[PDB]
Amino acid sequence: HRSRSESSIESFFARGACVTIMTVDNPASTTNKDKLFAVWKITYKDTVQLRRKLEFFTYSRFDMELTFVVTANFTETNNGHALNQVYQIMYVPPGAPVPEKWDDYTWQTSSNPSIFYTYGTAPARISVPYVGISNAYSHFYDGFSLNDFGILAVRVVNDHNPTKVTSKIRVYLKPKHIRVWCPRPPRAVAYYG
Amino acid sequence: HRSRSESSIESFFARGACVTIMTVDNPASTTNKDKLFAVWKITYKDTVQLRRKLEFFTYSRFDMELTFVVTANFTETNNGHALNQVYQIMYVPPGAPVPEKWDDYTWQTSSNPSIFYTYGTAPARISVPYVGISNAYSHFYDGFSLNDFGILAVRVVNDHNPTKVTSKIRVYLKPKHIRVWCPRPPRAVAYYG
Amino acid sequence: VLQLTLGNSTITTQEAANSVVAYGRWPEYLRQPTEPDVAACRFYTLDTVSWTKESRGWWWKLPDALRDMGLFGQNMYYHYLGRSGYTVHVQCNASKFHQGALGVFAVPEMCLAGTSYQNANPGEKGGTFTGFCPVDYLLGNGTLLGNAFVFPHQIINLRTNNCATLVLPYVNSLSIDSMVKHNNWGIAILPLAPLNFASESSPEIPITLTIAPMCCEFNGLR
Amino acid sequence: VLQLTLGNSTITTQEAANSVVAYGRWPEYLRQPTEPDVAACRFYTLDTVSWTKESRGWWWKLPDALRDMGLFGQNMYYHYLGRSGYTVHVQCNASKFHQGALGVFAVPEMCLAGTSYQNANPGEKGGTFTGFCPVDYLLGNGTLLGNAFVFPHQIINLRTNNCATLVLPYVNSLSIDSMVKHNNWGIAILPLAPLNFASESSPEIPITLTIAPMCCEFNGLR
Amino acid sequence: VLQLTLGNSTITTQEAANSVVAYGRWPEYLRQPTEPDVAACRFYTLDTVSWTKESRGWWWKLPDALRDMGLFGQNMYYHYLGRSGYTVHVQCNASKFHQGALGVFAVPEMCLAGTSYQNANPGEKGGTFTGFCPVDYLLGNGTLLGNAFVFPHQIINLRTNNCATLVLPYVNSLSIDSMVKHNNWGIAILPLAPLNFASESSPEIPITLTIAPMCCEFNGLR
Amino acid sequence: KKNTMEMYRVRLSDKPHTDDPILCLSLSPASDPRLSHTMLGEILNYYTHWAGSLKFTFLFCGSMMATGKLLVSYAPPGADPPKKRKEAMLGTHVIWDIGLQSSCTMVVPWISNTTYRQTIDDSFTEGGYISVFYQTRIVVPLSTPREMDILGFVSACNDFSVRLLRDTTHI
Repeated sequence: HRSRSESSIESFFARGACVTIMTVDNPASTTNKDKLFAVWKITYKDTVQLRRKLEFFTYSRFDMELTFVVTANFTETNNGHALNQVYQIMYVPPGAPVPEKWDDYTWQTSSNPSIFYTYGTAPARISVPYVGISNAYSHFYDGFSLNDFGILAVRVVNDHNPTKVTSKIRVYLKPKHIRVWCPRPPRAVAYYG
Repeated sequence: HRSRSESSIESFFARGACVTIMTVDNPASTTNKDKLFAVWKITYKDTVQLRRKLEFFTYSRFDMELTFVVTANFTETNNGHALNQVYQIMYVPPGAPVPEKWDDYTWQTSSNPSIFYTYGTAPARISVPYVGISNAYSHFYDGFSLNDFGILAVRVVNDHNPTKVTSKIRVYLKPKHIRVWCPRPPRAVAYYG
Repeated sequence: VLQLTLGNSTITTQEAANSVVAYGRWPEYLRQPTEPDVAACRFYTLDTVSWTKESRGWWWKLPDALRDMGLFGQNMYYHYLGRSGYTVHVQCNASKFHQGALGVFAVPEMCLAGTSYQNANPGEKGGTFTGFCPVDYLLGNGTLLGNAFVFPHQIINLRTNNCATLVLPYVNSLSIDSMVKHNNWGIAILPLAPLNFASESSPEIPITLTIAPMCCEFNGLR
Repeated sequence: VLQLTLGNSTITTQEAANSVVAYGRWPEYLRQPTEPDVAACRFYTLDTVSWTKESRGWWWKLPDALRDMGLFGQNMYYHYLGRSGYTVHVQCNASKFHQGALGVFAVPEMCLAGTSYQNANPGEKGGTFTGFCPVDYLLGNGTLLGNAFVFPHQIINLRTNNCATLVLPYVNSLSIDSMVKHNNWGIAILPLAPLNFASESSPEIPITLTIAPMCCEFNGLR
Repeated sequence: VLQLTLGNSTITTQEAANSVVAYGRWPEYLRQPTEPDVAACRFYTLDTVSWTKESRGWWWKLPDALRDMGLFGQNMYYHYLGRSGYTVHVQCNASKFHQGALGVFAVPEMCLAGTSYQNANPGEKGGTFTGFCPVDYLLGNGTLLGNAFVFPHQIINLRTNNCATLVLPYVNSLSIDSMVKHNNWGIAILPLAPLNFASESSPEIPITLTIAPMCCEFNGLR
Repeated sequence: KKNTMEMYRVRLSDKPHTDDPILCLSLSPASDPRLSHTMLGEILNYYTHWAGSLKFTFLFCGSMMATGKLLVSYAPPGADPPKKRKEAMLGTHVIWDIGLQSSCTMVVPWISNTTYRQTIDDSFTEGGYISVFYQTRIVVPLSTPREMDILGFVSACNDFSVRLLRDTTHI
């Protein structure tokens, strides 16, 4: 058993993994639809690698070190110039109300922590702790009335912009301090798409 | 023997040396070919200085402190403007599958470590450790069925760009903690081109 | 022949040698609720099932099996929260001339799939796999069955031992929970090697489950 | 006159004074496999070669030379992995009136070049350099031959000593390896100063290699 | 169930209770030759034979049986002289409903008769008696078979024990001898009571010989 | 048989007794399709390198009355697999008497030049060949079904380890 570490649960799970690509737009007054802000309920059940790894086991606890990689681009060739934008990356915790408009009350709310990421700087980062009501995240639950990790909402803070600027935000979830319980037969790659 | 250090194996080998110039393009929707991403199997067998130095000896171990110097430029005179790009510099370890498309599954894979280098910042850097299956890299191997250090893949993360932006990435390999074994007659500079 | 007893119940075990404790943790009370260990902790022997050649498997949920079962079933309705470990004796009494094997798999959170409560909760009669009815070699979820042997389990190979015993601790995300809603454990008995027997012998051997709820404790009684 | 012995073999050495150990490391067992030091560790004397005036050099690989050589050759086929050091006595017995010199170079990983297995592996007869056949003063790879004296080596200068001895330890990236595939060592004998002799003397002196595999150990026998 | 081992071989014995040592002398090395007790001393299990109702008997010579058997067969060809004791396990695995008996007779100098080498030496397949083929109740030489029980022997009576074990020391006029020429021992298995079985049971039970050469030692290797 | 219950059972009839083995399982634990899908193989599909030993276990799921002998051979790396019972016997083997012990374990050992082995080799079968032959055809009493089934299990031993994670799961 030569230093079995590499297959330890930490080494196994704790890896940066893109879980979503959230696209937002600049509040240009031309015809911009409700794409002015993006919303995404934190969930592993869309990414297959992390899902398949977690579903080896029945229960789990883990902190969550989300990292945000924002990249923008002018939409049309009317580039000209446009000042460095700022992005509000709000992490709506569990059970809290999610935004609905660009400038809903939720964006100013004290509760919801928020990053103000300036473009062209180092990637933003928060560390959500274990936000479970249970003492462990249940991946399989034979019972009656899924777990909540929160929502991530993203918008451009700037307002009166002449040129449209699309921007994609890659969320890089790295589960941290994982503990897991009750191994299981791994589901097959076949049935995830 | 006045402080023979300067000819020690560390002092001899451990020097920054450009091993490749990888060229990538911006994902402009005009006619951009599969140059959208660049791939390069890490290998000293192309650079002559480092090759000739290593082939003094038969076997070796060394960590590898790659450094990346990215430099871009607008292709045509339709410059106008374009926002600061971000580059994904993925280091595919040995035995892992190499990317084939711009957005292959490999780019999101947890295994492959990846840098997200923003333009106009300090040069990116990783330190690959010794990734040999053997207990030493063999430069000459009289035997039947070359060693693997990995692949470096590079792409621009931005998507809807109006202007094309070429970009070259200089990889500056600096072998670190070198140990070598079994000296040999040095090959002549003559037969490398 | 070890004759076991729990109050007003008694069982005839061969001997408790091949007894598997799931996850090496014996059932324990919580280290706050009442503990009706008076008479609810007894052997509830379910209605036997007949293993023919064509059988694909059987399954029960726990404690949904013991829902109409006397005091435990009562406790588990008139209290709001409860937790219970179990001792599942699967006795499968056959002659020396029958042959086959059974994999007895205790499954945490055995969410099956072919959805509704009455459908996912067969009670005391249990359900059966099929080649609704989940897929046998999947346990509903698209699993390869060999991998199933990660679960706390035991083989009943008719040539050798003819009975298994699984001691299940309380497995749940929570310290205590509503039993009427949520089945912690799940038992699946699948025939690994199919039944076969000599020419005019008994053509369907029986299988009997005996479930002693260990270390049960409930709160709060309405 | 030192008469050396290894089981069912015996050798007549002048005396083991001018004996070069390669890289100052004596062959050692690994500090897990079997060690057939019983009878495989003996002197295997290859078929002598004739050094005429026109000779450019000779070469053998190790252990490809000792592939058809009895127990070592057997061990080295029916096991999967092995490792072996060697003792190469190059005796070159000539009169007092012949003159010349031989550079005997033990070469780690002696990849030669003018490519295929049968071609890179001559066996017991060995191969020969040429001015395929690799270039003598290159050893195939485009080397200047003087530089060759970095290799573990010994000169056989006929005026003085007429025999060399090279004690080779196991050199490889791995601790143990398949011998059928991969030749760790390589011996090249090149005439530094060409042969010459008095008028009607013996016009071609012989050269004889005696290879004792030291500290050999193999795994796993099929 | 005693699981015996000799290097790269393993055997599943019931238990070594009914084990007959021939002439009360355990195999011993000679109180001068080499002793390859390294790997030649292992279990060589011959090709099973089917005992039908009509069978009259079987026989093997020793060490002619173990002539193509790996290292012992090698040793016994490339050396000139050798001697070896043996351990012959005759396992005869049948159900509880077969009946019969086998006399297993180890015979010194078992010169049979109905003459030539290939004829008197069947190798690993063995030969068979008949009512050429020697006479069963004679063992070729005009013997009454009951008297055969002077030989070192053991009965395999299917109702009771289903396997015999014979530990044979080296019996010969000489201290050591050529094994390629001269078979010291001889094994004859004759069915004393004929096979019979219930109506539609297995109509031919198998018999398996496992021969461990004990205390073998050889001289001189060519 | 695949993707059913039947793909795990090896049937032992008393049909014409041929020397070719009951089964021969190559131990390329991730490359061999059979061992690829075991939990061992599942975890090894997540790693570039591995080392250590593998315990196999064969379980007889036939009649309590049945008797006979199966020879469980293990050819080491490089060795082409045995084709006949004798070849297998001369190598490493275990004679397994069905009557006496109803299961049979065998810990294949660790043998490799490198400290580890790749899980996607150069398309080159090496190492294991776990063969199972009949030494004796199976004996059964009265009207007992001559067709039995044996199951096969596999697990990494304690010494086993992996390294250099390699996620490949994708859509």
